[PDB]
Amino acid sequence: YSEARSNYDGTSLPAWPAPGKKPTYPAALSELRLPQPRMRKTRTEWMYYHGHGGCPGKYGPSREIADFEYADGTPASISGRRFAFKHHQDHLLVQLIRAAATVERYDASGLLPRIPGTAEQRNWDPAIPLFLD
Amino acid sequence: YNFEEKFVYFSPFDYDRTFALVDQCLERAETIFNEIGDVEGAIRVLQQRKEM
Amino acid sequence: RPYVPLGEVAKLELQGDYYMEGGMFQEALEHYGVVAKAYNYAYPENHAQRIGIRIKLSAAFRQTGRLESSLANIEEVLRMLDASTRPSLELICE
Amino acid sequence: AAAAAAAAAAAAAAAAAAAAAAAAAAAAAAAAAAAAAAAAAAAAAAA
Amino acid sequence: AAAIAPGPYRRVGNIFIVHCDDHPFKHSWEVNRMLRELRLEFKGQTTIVPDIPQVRKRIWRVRHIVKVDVLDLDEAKALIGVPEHISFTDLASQLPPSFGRVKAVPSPVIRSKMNFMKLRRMRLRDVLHRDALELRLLELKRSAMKNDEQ
Amino acid sequence: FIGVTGPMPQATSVSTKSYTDTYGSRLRPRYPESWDTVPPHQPSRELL
Amino acid sequence: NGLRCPDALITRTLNPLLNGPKFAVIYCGNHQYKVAVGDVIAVQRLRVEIGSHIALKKVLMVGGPRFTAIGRPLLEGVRVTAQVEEQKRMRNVVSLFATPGRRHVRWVDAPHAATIIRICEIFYSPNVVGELDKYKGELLETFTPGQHTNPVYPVDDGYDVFRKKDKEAMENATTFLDLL
Amino acid sequence: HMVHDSHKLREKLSSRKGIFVIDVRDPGERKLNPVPRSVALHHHDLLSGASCPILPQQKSAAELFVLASNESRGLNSAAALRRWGYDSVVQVDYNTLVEAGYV
Amino acid sequence: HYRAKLELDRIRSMLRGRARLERKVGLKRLFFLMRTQTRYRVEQQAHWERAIVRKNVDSAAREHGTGWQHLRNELGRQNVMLLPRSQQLLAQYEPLAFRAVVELCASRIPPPPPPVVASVPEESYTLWPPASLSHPAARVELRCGVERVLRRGPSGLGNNVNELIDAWKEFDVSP
Amino acid sequence: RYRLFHPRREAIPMHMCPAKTIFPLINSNNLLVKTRNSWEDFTGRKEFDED
Amino acid sequence: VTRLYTSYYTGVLYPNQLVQPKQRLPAD
RNA sequence: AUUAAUAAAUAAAUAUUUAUUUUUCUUUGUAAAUAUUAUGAACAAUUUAAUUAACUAAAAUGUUUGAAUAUUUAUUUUUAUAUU
Repeated sequence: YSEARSNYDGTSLPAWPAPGKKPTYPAALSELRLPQPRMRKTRTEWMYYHGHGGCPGKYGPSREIADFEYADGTPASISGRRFAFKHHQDHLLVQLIRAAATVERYDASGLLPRIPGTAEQRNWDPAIPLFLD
Repeated sequence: YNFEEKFVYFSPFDYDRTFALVDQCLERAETIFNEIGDVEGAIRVLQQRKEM
Repeated sequence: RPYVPLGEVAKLELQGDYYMEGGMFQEALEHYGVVAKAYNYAYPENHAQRIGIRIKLSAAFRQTGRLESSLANIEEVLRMLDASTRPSLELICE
Repeated sequence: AAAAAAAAAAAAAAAAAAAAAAAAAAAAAAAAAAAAAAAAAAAAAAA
Repeated sequence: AAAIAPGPYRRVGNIFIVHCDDHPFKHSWEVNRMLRELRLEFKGQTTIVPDIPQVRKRIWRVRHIVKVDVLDLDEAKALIGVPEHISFTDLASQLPPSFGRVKAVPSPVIRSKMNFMKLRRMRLRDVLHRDALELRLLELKRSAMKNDEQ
Repeated sequence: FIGVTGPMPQATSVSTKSYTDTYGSRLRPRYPESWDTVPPHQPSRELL
Repeated sequence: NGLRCPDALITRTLNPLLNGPKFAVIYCGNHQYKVAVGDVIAVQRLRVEIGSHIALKKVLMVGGPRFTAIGRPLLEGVRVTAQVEEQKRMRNVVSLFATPGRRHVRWVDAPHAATIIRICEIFYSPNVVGELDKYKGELLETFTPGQHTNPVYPVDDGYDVFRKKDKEAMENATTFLDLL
Repeated sequence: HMVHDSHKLREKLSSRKGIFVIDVRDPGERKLNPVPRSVALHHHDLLSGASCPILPQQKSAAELFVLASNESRGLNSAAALRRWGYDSVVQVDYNTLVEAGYV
Repeated sequence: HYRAKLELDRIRSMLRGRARLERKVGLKRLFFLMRTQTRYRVEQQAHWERAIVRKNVDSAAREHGTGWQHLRNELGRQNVMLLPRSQQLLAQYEPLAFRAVVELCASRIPPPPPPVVASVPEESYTLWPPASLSHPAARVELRCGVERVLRRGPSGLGNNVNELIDAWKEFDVSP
Repeated sequence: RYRLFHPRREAIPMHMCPAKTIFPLINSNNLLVKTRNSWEDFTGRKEFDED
Repeated sequence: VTRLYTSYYTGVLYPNQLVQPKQRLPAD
């Protein structure tokens, strides 16, 4: 009948704790590193936290779950835009995998410098110590 | 520029699965004929595949 | 027709096809078993989906090694095709 | 196209790297003079 | 145990998720070129790039239009949900090379040439298939004629 | 690895055959094309 | 079918509340629709043959004259089924684009393709875990229909001298119990 | 800096019972005069933080030794460790290690 | 130059006096009206409509003690994806449901936990073959799929996960 | 606020598109790739059932 | 310009996407 | 873009047609043939460095205290959420 999934596998984190136990709560404050300003999360930030890419119709169940289904359980067809969205997700995965492979190959070849940053950043930012030797 | 549209090609192996199925079946028949040692059967099956 | 999560069983069938392509024939057979059970319960007798899933199950049996089971399943598939009306040319060729 | 692209990349790098130049009185860039690092009155703590 | 990790050591890199937060076209063309190198052209676009000196240079150049998040290789592997023994190098070798925009070609005319060659080789696949079938049939007929002569 | 270009060992079992060998490269299973399960399209395009 | 829960008391107390007409807030075509057992809606085009018995998967809310179940974001065990009455195009919208400078005029006709769907049935079969406290996030082990899970008290204390005082009845009128 | 040898020997024997030596030397010199129980790092890695996870968690309860041929290099490594939060750092040389018997 | 002469002369009957009587005046007025309506639709109509919806939701929240600001933030926090149009519709036609939503937002009920990341089962790391059978990871995935199949709805396939998993043995024929 | 401080891993969620989408057999030590190469490769809608 | 497709792109409608009705064996 | 006038690689801009798969993490509009080409700034300063939009909805932008009041020096009160 109806469907409600937050993960591809359909698994979800325990939402309801044991009876009488103090429940866990999210971090209402924004993820800003500095203690100040002490700002509460925006609605868009909450959407990001809960999984939607800032908008209701970008990512998450509202985008991944079929909007209809035949009464006898037969699923819906693959729309062109649905295939395009699946290709986009595969493209994000491919980008991540290729970036990781590039980093690994650079590490194996020995190109990853032991110094933290590039020459420009090093001569611009005092926070990077001096690595002369 | 954008002349790939003037040569857009769609493979029959992809846009007609029956053709691919029969092509594979004829390839297997030709292999079986070669294994058995038959010649006329292999010739006729390969020729029919070519005609298809 | 009785309700059956055909979306989930289609997920299982796609996973079984992926296992077939990857050479995990036992896993493909296990998935096709559930898919065939669901299709048999859902669709009426001598249905295109049922005969197709039986074809896939026969292929899985043959690849695993149960040649007799595969032969029996494909024979039943041919019987169902004969019983049906206006069978799919692609399906009968496969 | 390769030469033009390389020249464009070099121009962008040259115009975007050296954000600021040391004062000429302290050290004349055109005369090849350069200023070393003076860490005398520095600190080690991550401030 | 208040001591150094007693075992073989493996180096682990990082991956940057770069998100464009300001209209890239409102800046100078150098900033836009660096953003395009990072594969960013519009606000709200996010890309995943390796942690290498060139990418770091680009992000440093465009740090006022880009928000950066870091993900070690371990974190990225956990995020995608793959066994730890599998390697991103293996995944890259397995995934196809013609996925999307194969490569940034010198010009859109060369891109059209690349697409044309893709289609030409697609057609040549079937053409050579048929030609090989014809050649094998011809060889079989020649062998049959030789046997008949003998 | 299944999609690798080179050959694959088969000493484990002679009777075990690869899907590509059994059905060929140009033929793929009739995947269930549905919103929930979307398969790859046009393997000819996929090649290169 | 009906509501279920490991607690027999809560199950038997909540099952009677589900009986009756129901409404459902569903998500479809990037639009949200509130529908009932006999409501007709116009959703964006669905590639569905006319006269087809269709079902809506992702449902944001269900409710009735005596209960309300919310989804965060979605719900489960909700059977919203409809019939695809029509596949047509709604009223045309004319966009006329022109600029005083250049002598170019563009006339775009947008007849918004739509599918008209009449909801035929709505059913709910929830699985409740247990009573949930509101003013505290903990969920109770024991369900007591005869006692308010979160009692409420009046506001007036006398300390706030310049407080807008309403009529006494409204200011302190006690509430009944909706489970007896 | 340089310290007596018997004290270092007894401390390393009956105090740590593990690995607490970080070797910052060129690969050629390390191969020429190797130490099996000392972990080989680079002073740049120490200062940058690439060695943070391998280094012991208990800062106060962990006392480290640095093996280097250059006093300046050893001091830089000690400064990096102190910056990362390891103040209990001492410097040793291959001659002292050999005389102690740690090699 | 193209103008919507034939298309607009048709509706020229909707004007008054000189515009409705004389072709040129009516066509000019209709062209201007169409262009202005297009501009309004593409740059102000959505703003006006969504402001009206915002005000309706805010008035409902005020009647219930809350307001649009806190209501929106708490809806985001609780992960209740109700668009403002849906909130207005619920408030106008289902006041009890809207009050229930407001009560949910007010209550200290823990909001739903964030979505989980895919977890690699220990069966993936389990060696296979150890030194006719199925990979344990594949078996676990099949069990999860069958569980999802059964839990999606009251299907007649039966609730016996083991029986469903052993389905292929039904079609298998003993030699 | 239009200055939101949230991780970009949240900005791009990978929850409903895990690696199994393209490497379905990855969890079973089988690296088979089935990835939808491009939107260009779309043969069109296909009916799931004859009914 | 040049497109990177770094963001979601809707596939363009093309005649190759026509729903082809599968060949069916005659009823006689 | 802009060099009148003896042995100096190359005017550019716009338009039309057309051409080249060279390797490097990513990215990148280069070339030829042809047609046309006064929409026009005076000083100072510094410098080998500074009017465009397919429809529906969504959508994050935005009156006192180095004095005052007072008397012959003492008094006084010095974060959020949300909206294109």
